[PDB]
Amino acid sequence: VTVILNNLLEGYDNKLRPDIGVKPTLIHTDMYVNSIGPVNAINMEYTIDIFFAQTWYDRRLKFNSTIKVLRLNSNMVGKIWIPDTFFRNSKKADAHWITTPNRMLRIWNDGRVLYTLRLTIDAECQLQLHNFPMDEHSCPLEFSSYGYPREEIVYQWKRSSVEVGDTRSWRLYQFSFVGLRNTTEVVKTTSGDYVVMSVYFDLSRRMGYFTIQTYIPCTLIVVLSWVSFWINKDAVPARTSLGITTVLTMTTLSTIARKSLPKVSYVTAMDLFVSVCFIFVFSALVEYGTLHYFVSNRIAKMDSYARIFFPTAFCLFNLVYWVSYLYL
Amino acid sequence: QVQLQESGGGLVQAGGSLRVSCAASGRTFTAYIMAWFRQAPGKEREFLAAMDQGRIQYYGDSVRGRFTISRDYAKNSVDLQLDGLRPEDTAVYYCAAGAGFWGLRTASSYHYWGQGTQVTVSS
Amino acid sequence: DNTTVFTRILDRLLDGYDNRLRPGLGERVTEVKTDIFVTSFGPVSDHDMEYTIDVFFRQSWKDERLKFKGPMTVLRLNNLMASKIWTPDTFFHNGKKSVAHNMTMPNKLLRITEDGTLLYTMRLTVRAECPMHLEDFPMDAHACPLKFGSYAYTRAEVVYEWTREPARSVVVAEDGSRLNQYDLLGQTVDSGIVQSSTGEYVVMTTHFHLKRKIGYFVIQTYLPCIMTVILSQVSFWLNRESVPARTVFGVTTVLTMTTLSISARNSLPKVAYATAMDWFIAVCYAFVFSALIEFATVNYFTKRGYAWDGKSVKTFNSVSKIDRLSRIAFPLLFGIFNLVYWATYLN
Amino acid sequence: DNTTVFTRILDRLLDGYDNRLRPGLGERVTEVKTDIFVTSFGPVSDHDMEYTIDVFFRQSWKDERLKFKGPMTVLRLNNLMASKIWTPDTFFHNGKKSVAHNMTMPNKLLRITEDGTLLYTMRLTVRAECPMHLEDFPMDAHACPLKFGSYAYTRAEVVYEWTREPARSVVVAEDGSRLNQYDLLGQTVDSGIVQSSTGEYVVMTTHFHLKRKIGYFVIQTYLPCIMTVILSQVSFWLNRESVPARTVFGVTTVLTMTTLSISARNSLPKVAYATAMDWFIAVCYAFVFSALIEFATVNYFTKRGYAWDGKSVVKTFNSVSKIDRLSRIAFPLLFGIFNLVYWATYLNR
Amino acid sequence: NMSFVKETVDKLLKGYDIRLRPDFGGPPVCVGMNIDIASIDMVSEVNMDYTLTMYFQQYWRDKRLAYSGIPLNLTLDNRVADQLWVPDTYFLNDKKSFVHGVTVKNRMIRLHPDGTVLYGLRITTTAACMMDLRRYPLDEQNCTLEIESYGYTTDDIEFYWRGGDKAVTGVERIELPQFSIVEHRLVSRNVVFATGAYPRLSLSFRLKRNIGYFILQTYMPSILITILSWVSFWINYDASAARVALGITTVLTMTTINTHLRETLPKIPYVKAIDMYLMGCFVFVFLALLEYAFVNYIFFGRGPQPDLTDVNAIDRWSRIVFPFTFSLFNLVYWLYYV
Amino acid sequence: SFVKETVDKLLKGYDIRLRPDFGGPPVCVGMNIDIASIDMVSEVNMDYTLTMYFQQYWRDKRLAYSGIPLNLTLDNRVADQLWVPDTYFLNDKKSFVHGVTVKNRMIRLHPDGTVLYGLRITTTAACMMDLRRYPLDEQNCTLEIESYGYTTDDIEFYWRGGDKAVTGVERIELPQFSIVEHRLVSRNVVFATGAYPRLSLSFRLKRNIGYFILQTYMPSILITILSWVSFWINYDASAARVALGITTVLTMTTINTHLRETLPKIPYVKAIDMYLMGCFVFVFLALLEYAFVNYIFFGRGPQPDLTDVNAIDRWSRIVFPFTFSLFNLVYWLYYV
Ligand SMILES: CCCCCCCC(=O)OC[C@H](COP(=O)(O)O[C@@H]1[C@H](O)[C@H](O)[C@@H](OP(=O)(O)O)[C@H](OP(=O)(O)O)[C@H]1O)OC(=O)CCCCCCC
Ligand SMILES: CCCCCCCC(=O)OC[C@H](COP(=O)(O)O[C@@H]1[C@H](O)[C@H](O)[C@@H](OP(=O)(O)O)[C@H](OP(=O)(O)O)[C@H]1O)OC(=O)CCCCCCC
Ligand SMILES: *[C@@H]1O[C@H](CO)[C@@H](O[C@@H]2O[C@H](CO)[C@@H](O)[C@H](O)[C@H]2NC(C)=O)[C@H](O)[C@H]1NC(C)=O
Repeated sequence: VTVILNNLLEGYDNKLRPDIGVKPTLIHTDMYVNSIGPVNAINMEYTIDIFFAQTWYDRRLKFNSTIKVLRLNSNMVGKIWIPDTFFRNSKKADAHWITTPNRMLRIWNDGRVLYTLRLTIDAECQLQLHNFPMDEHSCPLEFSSYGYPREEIVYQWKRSSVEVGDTRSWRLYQFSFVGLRNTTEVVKTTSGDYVVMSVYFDLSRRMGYFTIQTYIPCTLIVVLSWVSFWINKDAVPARTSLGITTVLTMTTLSTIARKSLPKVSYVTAMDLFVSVCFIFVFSALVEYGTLHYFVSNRIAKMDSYARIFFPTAFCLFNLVYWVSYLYL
Repeated sequence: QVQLQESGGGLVQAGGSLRVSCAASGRTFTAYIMAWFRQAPGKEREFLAAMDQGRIQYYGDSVRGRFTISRDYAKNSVDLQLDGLRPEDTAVYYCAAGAGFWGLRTASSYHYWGQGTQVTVSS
Repeated sequence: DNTTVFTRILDRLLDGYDNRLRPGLGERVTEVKTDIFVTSFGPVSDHDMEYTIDVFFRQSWKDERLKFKGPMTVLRLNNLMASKIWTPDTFFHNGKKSVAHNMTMPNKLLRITEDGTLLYTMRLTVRAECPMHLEDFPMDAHACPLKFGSYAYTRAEVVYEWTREPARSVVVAEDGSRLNQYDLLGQTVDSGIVQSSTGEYVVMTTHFHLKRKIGYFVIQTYLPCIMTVILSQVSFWLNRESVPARTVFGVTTVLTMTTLSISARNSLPKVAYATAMDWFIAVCYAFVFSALIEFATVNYFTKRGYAWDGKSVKTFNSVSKIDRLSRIAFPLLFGIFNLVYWATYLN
Repeated sequence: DNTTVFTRILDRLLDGYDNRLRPGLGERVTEVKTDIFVTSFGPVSDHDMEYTIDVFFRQSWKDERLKFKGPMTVLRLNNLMASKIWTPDTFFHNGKKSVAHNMTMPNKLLRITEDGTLLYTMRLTVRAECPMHLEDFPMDAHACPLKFGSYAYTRAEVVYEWTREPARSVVVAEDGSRLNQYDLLGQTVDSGIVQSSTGEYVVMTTHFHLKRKIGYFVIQTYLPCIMTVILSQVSFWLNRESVPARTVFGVTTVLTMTTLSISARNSLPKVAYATAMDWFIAVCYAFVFSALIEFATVNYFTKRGYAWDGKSVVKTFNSVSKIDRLSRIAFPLLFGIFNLVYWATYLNR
Repeated sequence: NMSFVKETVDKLLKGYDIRLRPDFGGPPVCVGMNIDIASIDMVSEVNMDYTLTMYFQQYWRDKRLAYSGIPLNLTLDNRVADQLWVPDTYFLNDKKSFVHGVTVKNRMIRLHPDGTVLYGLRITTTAACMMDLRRYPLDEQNCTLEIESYGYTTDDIEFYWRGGDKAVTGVERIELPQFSIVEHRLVSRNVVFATGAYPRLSLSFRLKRNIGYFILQTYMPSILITILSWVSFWINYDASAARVALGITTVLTMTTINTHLRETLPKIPYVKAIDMYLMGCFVFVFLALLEYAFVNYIFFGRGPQPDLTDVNAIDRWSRIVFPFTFSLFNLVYWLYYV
Repeated sequence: SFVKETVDKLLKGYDIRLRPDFGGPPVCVGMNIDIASIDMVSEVNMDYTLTMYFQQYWRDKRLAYSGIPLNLTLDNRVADQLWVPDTYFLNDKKSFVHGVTVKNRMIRLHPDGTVLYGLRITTTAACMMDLRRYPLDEQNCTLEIESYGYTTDDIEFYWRGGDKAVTGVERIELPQFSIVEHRLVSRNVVFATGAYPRLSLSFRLKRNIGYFILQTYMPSILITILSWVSFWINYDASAARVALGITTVLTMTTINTHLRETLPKIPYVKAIDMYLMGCFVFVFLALLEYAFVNYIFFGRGPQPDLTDVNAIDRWSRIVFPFTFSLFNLVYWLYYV
C-alpha cells in the first residue's frame, strides 16, 4: 500500500492551498493545554505547552481503498500543504524535535487531514498590575494564518475546543487557573482581513508568597516602633536608636518588594501599603523628637495618647486597606 | 624585582648563525608580548621580532625571513635565532616584555627591559 | 574493490523501502524494546522544577524489510542511514527544550543484524519536568518522572516495552552523580497506557526518587537563626539600667531575623504557601520579638535611672523578678521547640 | 529573451568550475586582499575579558576561472552565488562566539569583475578575546587584538595582505561607538605568522587601544571611601567622656568600609593579585581601623567618667587629651599625603 | 480552475533565475516597505538595546512573475520564497534577530497578476541604542532602526515608505511599562561606503521616560531619610549618643540607597541626574552630622578656654536654614531637569 | 585541470556509509589537540569552557591519488562527502563548531590516503568539584573523547606523538586557577553494546589564593580584632561595649550573606565556611564575655581567674589574641 501514497502525491502541488479558486478552507482547530508555565511578571510573559491540532479537507488527498485511514509520520508533513498558522502574541515559540519531529499526520479516505504538533509558546500578556498582588488577569493566546486572508482560510473551534489537563502539575507558582474562554474576531491589517482565533486564560493570584515576604515583615516592624512608647522618657539614646533602625529596615523592605515587579510608573496596592508603613515608622520618631523637645525645653502626656492612637490608626487602616482591595 | 636576564653570544663569523636567549624571573610573561630590539651605535632602538600569546611572530621589515623568534611558555623565556648575520647587524640586542599599548612596534610600550647583549659580526 | 559488495547490500536494502510506513503495517504491532543508560543525572533546578539528565536512549525492534545475507552478520553502520529507515517517534511526555548532541557527528548508531533487528540509540540531554511539593522544604523527598511514548502511533500499532527485567533496564553510572543538592535513592520503573484524545498510547514511566541534602540550609539558614535567638537572649543577663544597651539587642536581632527571612526565600521558587523552613523562621522571629516585649515590660517598672555602684549595699533597683524567670523560660522553651521541630520533619 | 544573456554567462562560468579547488592550486599562491569597516566597537565585558565588534569584513582575490565578456564590466550578484564559488576560509584566531548575520537574507555581496577580480564582504559580529592586565585598575589601558587568517590553507597557499597602506585599511565609523565605560584611542594594524602543528599561516592583526574612563569608580568607590575616612576623623573633635558616641563613629565606619571592600570587586575577573583600587581601599581601611584603636587609647587614660557641666573651670574634670590634639592634625595630614602619592603614581602613567 | 493555477505557477518558476535582480542590466528596482509593529518587549539600559517585534513587509514589481489568465492574487506557500528573488535588506543596529518559525517559518508570498510581489516577515530583532543618560531618569531617548540593502547600491535598488507618513503603524498601541513613546519619524536617505552608495531607511522613536517608579524607589525615601537627619536639632546637646546615632545611621541609609541603584545601571563614566541628587542629599546628611561635632566642640573644647560661641544659638539657627537650604536644593533640581 | 579530474575519481562511488576496511582490520584514528584557551571555570554550574583545535589523522585507501606530489588541501564542504569518525565528548554540555566566516573544518588529503580532519570546537565540559577544601583546593577536569557507533573491533584511538599530543597548555593563564599538570590516558570502556575506545585529557587546576584573602579572609580577621576593643573599654560603658559586639556580629553576617550569592548549594562545610563560622565564635564569645562581666558586677554584685571584674578583662586581653592566633595556626597548616 505504498502505491496509495505515491499516487496521492503524483501531480500534487504543495504550494497551492485546496479550493484556491473555489472556497475558503475551513480549519477546525483543537488545543490540549499540557501545562502553563511561570507567568513572568517582569517581561510580561507566560509559558504554555500545548498539543495543537488542525483538521481540514483536502480533495487532492482522496483515495479509494480499504484502509480508510493513513496514520503517518512527520515524513509526509513536508509534502502536503500545511497551513501557515502563527501565534500572534508569541515571543519565543518553539516546536519539539526530540527524538523525532513531534508531528502527527492522519489522512482519511474522504480527504480529511488531521495534523497535530507539540508546541511551547512564550506568549505575551500585558499585566495590568494595579491592585498588586490581588489582581486577576486574562492572558490571551491568539493565532491566525499569516498569508491567507478571510477569503482564503477561515478557522473555527470544535465542540471540544480547549482541553485542560490535571492543573496540579502546572508551573503556576503565584497564580491559580480559575477560568477559560474562547472567541472569534476578524482583525483588519494592511495585507487583508484575517480570522484570528483567541484563547483567554483567566488567572488570579493566590497571595501567599507576598504575605510571607512583604506584608508580615512590614506589619511586625511598624509594631517594632511601637515598643518605644513603653520605654520611658529620658531614655534618649534608646528611644532614638529604636526609631532609626526601624526606618533603616523600611528602606530595605521597600527595595526588595519591587524585585518581582517590572518598572511600572504608578502606585500598586503593595506600594500604597509600604508607603503608609513608612509613615507610622516616620511618625514614631517625630513623636519622640516632639516629646524630647517640649519637655526638656498636653504634650507631656503624649505617650499616654500614642499607645492608644497608633495601634488604633494602623488597625483602622487595615480595615480600609484590606476591604477596598478584596471587596467593594 | 623583575629581571630579564639575557644570554647568547658576543662574536661570530660573517656567515654564521647565533642563538640569543632571554630568561625571565619574578613575573609570568605568558600573557605579555615578549619582543626583541636592536640599537646600533649612533642610532635609535630598532624593532626586530615579537611573539604574542597566541604564538604569532611579528617581524621587522628589514629583518624578515632571517631571524626566527621562539618562546618557551613553560620556562618563561624567549629566543631569537640569528641567521645570515651581515656585518650591518653589529649592535646591542635588548629583550623587552609588555602589553603593546600603542605598541608591538613602538619601543615606548614595553615596561620591562633586558640588560643588553653586544653581538659583533666580524668579516 | 573490496567494499563494493557492501555497497551492493546497502543499496539493495533501500530499493523499494518506504520509511513512511510502519514495519508490519497490516500484519502486527511493532514491539519496540527500550533501554536507558543514564550517564549523568544532571543538576535539578528548584527555580524551574525541572532536572537535566544525560542518557544513552536505546531502543530496538524488528524490521522484516532489512534482512540481508552478507559476509558478516551485523552491519555496524553510520548514522546517515538512520534518517532513511523508519525510526519510532518516541517523545518525552514531560519534556522541555532537550538537546540531541551533534559533536562532532550526530550521536546515533544503527546496527542491522541479519534477521532485521535494529539497535537505533541516541545520546540525548533531556530536561524533564518534575512537579515539586515543597511543603516539607528542605526536609523532603521527590519522585521526578520520565514518561516517554510514541506520538503518532497508538497502542494498536507501536507497543513499547523494557528489556532485561525492567528494574534492570534504567541503570545509572556510578561515577555519574552530578548532584550537589539532592541524593538519588534509586529509581522505580513502570509501564502504562494514557487515554489521549486521538487514541490510547503506550507510555513507559521511570520515577527517580530524590532526597534533599539538608546540610546547606543548616549552615546558611538554621545556624544564623539559632545564633540570633541565642543572641537576643543575651540581653536578659544585663542590668535593668542599661536601656541604651539592651535596646540595641532587641532591635538589631529583629533586623537580623528580617534579613534572614528575605535571603532564605531566594533559594526557592516563589510558591504561595509556607514551607517547613518558614515555620522555623516565623517562630524564631517570635522568640526574638518577645525578647524585646520583655524588656519594654522591665523598663515600665524601673523607677531609678542610675545603676548599682561597687561600694554601696541611695535606693538602688531590684534584680527584676520578670528577668529572673525569663532567663529560665526563654532558653528552655526554645529548646523544647527544637525537639518538636527536628523530630516532626526528620522522618 | 531579455535576461537570458546574463543567465547564459552565469551558467557558462559554473560548467567546468570546481568550488573545492583553490585558484591556482599547483600554480601560485592566492593573494587575498582584506579590508575592515568597523561600524560599532561594542561593549567590553571585563568579567569575561572579551569585547564585541561589528564589522563589514571585506575580501578580494583574483580567480581566473571567472573571466567573462558581457554587457556589464561587473556582476553585482546575489549572495547565493558566493556558496558556489571558492571563498577563503578566514576565521578569527580569538573569537569566542561570533555571528555571521543573515537577517533578512545572508548579508554577503559578491561582485565578479570582467577579469576575475572578486569582491566579497560580510557583516559579522565578532565577540573576540582580550587578555587584560588589571594591575592599574581602573586607571589602566588595554590593546585588545582582532586577529584573523586562513584555517586550512597555509602560508604557501593563501597569503593575506591589507589593501591601501595597512594603517588606513581598518577604519572606524564615527557614529557607532557603543563604548560606555572605555574610550577608543585608535587602532594599530600589523601582520604576523603562526607556527601551528600543520604549518605556517599568514595572520592579519588589528590591535584596538582602549582606555578606561575612571568617572564611574570615583562616584561609586573612591568618594564613598573618602567620605567614610572623614567620618572616622570626625570623632577626634568630640569630648572624651562621650564613650557611647565615639564608639559609634569608629565601628560603623568599619561596617561601611566592610560593605565597600566586598562590593567593589564585582564585575571583575577574580585575579590573583591586588588591583590599584585594592591599594586604595586597604589603606583607607587602615585609617578607619586606626581611628578606633586611637579611641581605645584615649578611653584607657580617661579617669573621670563625667562630662564638663559648664559652670566651672579646669570637682576635677578631664582635660582635652594630648592624643586628640595631635591626631586632629596627623590623621587628616597623613591621609592627604597618601591621597597625593596615589593619584600621582597612576595618573602619570 | 485548480489544474490551471498549477500549470501557471509551474511556468512562472520554469527558467526563473533567482541570482538575477529584476531588470538586471536596466533601471533600478523600487522596493516599498511597510512595518506593522507588534510590541517593543524590553528597553535595557544595561545592554544599551531594545527588542522589537514587527510585521515587516516589502512590495516590488518583478516582470518575470507576471501571470495573465488568473484573476486572483495568488497567495502561495512560504516555501516558494526560497525559489524567488527577494531583496537582501538588513538592519544595521541588529545584534540578535530571528524570523519566527511556529508553526512554519512566518513568511508570505502574494503574487499579483501584474508582477507585484508581497514578501512579509515576522521579525523579532534586538536593535542597539546609544543612550545619553546624563539626565537619567528625567530624559528622552532616541532609538532608531536602520534598514538598508546590503549587496545592491542605489544604482540597483531604491527604497521608499509606502504611505510616507502612515507606513509604520501600531506605534500608538505599544504599551511600555516604563517609557512613553512621544513620536516617530520616517527618513529616506543614502549612505556612502567604500563600495558604493546604498539606500537607507530609518524608523526612529522618541522614548520619554516616566518617573512614577523612581519617586517611590529613590526620591521619596531619600527625602524622608534626610528629614530624619534633622531630628538632631530639636534634641538636647547633652545627649551625645542620640544626636550621633541619628547622623551615623543616616549616612548608612544614604549609602545603601546608592549601593542598590548601581546594580541595575551600566558602567557610566559620568554623573547622572539621579547621582546629582543622592550625592546632593548625602551632603545635607553629612553636614547635619558635622553640625553636632561643631556643637560638641564649642561646649567642651572651646568651653574652658550666623551666631557662634553659643550652643543653643547654632541649633536655633540650623532648624531654619536646613529646611530652607534643602528646599532650595529641590527647587534648583526639579526645575533644571524638568 | 588535472586535479579536478583526480578528486572526482576519488569521489566516484565513494560510499560514506562504510568504514575504511569495513570487513577487515580496525581503522587507527590518531588524534591531536591544540588548545586555544579555557574561558571560564564556574563552580556554580560545575563546568568549564574549553576552546581547542581538534585534529584527527587516519588513512583511507579509497582516497589514494598518484601523480600529484602535493597535499590536496580541499575546501571544508568536502567533509560532508567523506567518512569522518563519530567521536564525541561525555562531559559535553553544550558545544559548537565555529562558523565564522565559514564552518571551521579542514580536509588535507595526503597522496597515500592519510586524511586530516581539523575542527575548532568550543565545548563546555563538566566537572564535579570537591569543594571541601574551597578555596584552597586542587581540581581535576577531564575531557572524555570517545567513539559512539564503532566499537574497538572497528576503530582504535591513540594520541599522536605520545605526551606531545596536547599542546598549548602552558599558554593558558587562568585568572582564578593555575594549571599544574595534564595527563593523556588511552583505554577501552565496556557498555551494554560493546567495548568502545576512549581517550581522556585531564588537568590539575590548583586555585590561587590572592583573591579570597582580600575578599573574605583579611576583612574577617580585622573585624574579629575589632571585637577585642571592648576589653580595653571600662565595664561601666554599657552602651559602648554592646555596640561593639552587636555591630561585629552584624558584620560577620554580611560577610557570610555576600558570599553565598556566587557559590553553589553544596551541603558540606567548606574550608571557608569552617573559617567564617570559626571567626564568628571569637566574635560571639567576645560579646558573651561582656554579659558574663555585666552579670557578675550587677547581678552577683549586691547579693583561669577570680570573679573580680577587672581580672576577667585582663585575662581576656591575653587569651583571645592567643587563642585566635592559635586558631589560625591550626587552620593555615591543616588546609595549606
Ligand atoms: C512577656 C512578659 C510579660 C510579663 C508582664 C508582667 C507585668 C507585671 O505585672 O509585672 C509585675 C512584676 C514586675 O517585676 P519586677 O521585679 O521587674 O518589678 C518590681 C516590682 O514592680 C516591685 O513592686 C517594685 O517594688 P515596690 O514594692 O513597688 O517598691 C520593684 O522596684 P524596686 O524594688 O527596685 O524599688 C520592681 O523592680 O513581675 C512579677 O511579679 C513577675 C512576672 C513574671 C512574668 C514572666 C512572663 C514570662
Ligand atoms: C594611635 C595612637 C596611639 C597613641 C598611644 C599613646 C600611649 C601613651 O603612652 O599615651 C600617653 C599620653 C596620654 O595622653 P592623654 O592626654 O590622653 O592622657 C593624660 C595623661 O594620662 C596625664 O598623665 C593625665 O594627667 P595627670 O596624671 O593628672 O597628670 C591626663 O588626665 P587629667 O589631666 O585630665 O587628669 C590624661 O588626659 O599620650 C601622650 O602624651 C601623647 C602620645 C601621642 C602618640 C602619638 C599619637 C598619634
Ligand atoms: C489583488 O491585490 C491588489 C493589490 O492590493 C488589489 O488592488 C487594490 O484593491 C483595493 C480594494 O480591495 C483598492 O482600494 C486598491 O486601490 C487596489 N490597488 C491597486 C493597485 O489596484 C486587488 O483588489 C486584489 N484583488 C483581489 C481579487 O483580491
